Amino acid sequence: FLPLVHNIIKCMDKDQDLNALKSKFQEMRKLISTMPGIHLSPEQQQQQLQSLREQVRTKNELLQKYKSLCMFE
Amino acid sequence: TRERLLSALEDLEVLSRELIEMLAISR
Amino acid sequence: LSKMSSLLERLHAKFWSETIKLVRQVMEKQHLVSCLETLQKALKVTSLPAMTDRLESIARQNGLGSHLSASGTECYITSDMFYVEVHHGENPVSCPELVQQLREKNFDEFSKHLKGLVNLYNLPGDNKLKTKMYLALQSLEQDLSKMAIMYWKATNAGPLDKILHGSVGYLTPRSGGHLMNLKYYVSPSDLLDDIILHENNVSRSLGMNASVTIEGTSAVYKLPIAPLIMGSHPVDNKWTPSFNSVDLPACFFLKFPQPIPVSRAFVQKLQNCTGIPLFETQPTYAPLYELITQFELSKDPDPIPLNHNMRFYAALPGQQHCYFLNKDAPLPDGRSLQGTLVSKITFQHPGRVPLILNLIRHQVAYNTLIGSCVKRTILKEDSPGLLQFEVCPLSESRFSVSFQHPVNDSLVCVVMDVQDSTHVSCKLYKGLSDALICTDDFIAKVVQRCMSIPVTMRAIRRKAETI
Repeated sequence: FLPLVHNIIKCMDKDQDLNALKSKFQEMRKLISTMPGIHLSPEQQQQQLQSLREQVRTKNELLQKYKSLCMFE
Repeated sequence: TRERLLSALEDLEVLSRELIEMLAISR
Repeated sequence: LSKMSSLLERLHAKFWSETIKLVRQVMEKQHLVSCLETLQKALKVTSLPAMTDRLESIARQNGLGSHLSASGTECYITSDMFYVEVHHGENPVSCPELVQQLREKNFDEFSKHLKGLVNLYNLPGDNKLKTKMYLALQSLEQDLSKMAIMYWKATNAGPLDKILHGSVGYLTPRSGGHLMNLKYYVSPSDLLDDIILHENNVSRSLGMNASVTIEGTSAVYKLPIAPLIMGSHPVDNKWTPSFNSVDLPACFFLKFPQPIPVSRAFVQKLQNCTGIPLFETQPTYAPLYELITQFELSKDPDPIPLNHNMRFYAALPGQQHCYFLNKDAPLPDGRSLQGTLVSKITFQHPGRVPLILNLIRHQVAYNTLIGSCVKRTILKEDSPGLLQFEVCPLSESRFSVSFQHPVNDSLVCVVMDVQDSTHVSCKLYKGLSDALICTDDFIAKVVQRCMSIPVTMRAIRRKAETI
């Protein structure tokens, strides 16, 4: 972050508690980033999402093909 | 993405502290 | 070759949540030690206050008297570079010449033009020539614009025969993001829009152009300090008689990019218009064409070695070919070709120089166009074609090309002299018993307009051959 380093340099070479505010902002940003939910890397997550989308499409197509061909008596 | 974010935050804090120390020892 | 100093040993050798007491208890104490503040262009985008602070920092470091009310705006401490977008000489100017190129997000014309003019307008003068003579030369550099407009009005046919070739007139305004320039190169057979399609005159920025400058150290020649001659002249232009003239410590030293080889006659003729010749040093009288071809083709040349060794093999319209250069060959003229391998362009005041520069410019352009055929083609042992020719520069601007004409069982030479600036002489000498493989003045003028050795080779191999 550019603003954190700027506030740190200001509080260091001005002659307030910019370091505490910078640490608090960094902790809040880390918490917001971890708030997403995806613990593992997003690569395998996207791979599994694509696989699930393909499976859902295949299941929908199979259900449509099964419910379409209804000519028995 | 918790471990990587925490490591990035720690590295950024260390870099900011080093930069502040350099600015205080130079100027 | 490792990364053990990022998160493994960097945080462990920094000598948390309650250990930030280093702002008031340990504070009892930009070039190569503190790179954090110096890297403002990397931490934040180039904005108005960022550049204004960087300028102030550079002025405080290198030494330059300049200040303002606060941070957010900063001028340029110079003769007339003081201009704030969006009084000790000239007034505050807000022309578009220094507002167009640097309108919103430009970052090129901010540390080169200023530093350039500072280094140029710097000398041992103390309040006598650093400012006075600088402003005098800047104000005197305005008759050329009037002369440019007069030439544009007079030459109301096309901006091809008078602006670039023939004589001067392809000038532009010298202010802010654009310095003084001229039509040094006159390559007419380049990649055009397929005599360029333009609405008005070009500012010598769209593409490639030379860079003319005005500086000097000991060329304090008599010149005006203000523009007087501004009326429309009779036909083309008129001189500006000075002397209201003092020893202005300045000159018109341009920036000659490449050491173009010229003739001794041209330098001798120009050595009587602006004092001394265009160079005061040991003349490198080495093979002119040999070094000139390499200097010209050095732009496109890559780091791979060429090792031509006076070999001018090149391509052809539909095959390969070859050629020579006759470099380092003393002709019947006696001494070898005079070389002008120098970069000194220290000129003098604009006196009787209406054609002192255009002649040498056309000479150098013809010399370059001669060796144009050999730029990046490297193909030897070509059994087919190989239209080998040797340009024999016996006389100044006098070339010759030999070709295996089917008319006779030998080569066929042709005197190629640059009579005009773009209309060169392309006569030829046939044999007492030889077929009419020699074309007429039509193909001669076509080759003159082309001005390319490979073009002439292809024409001989296709049009003049007829076999």
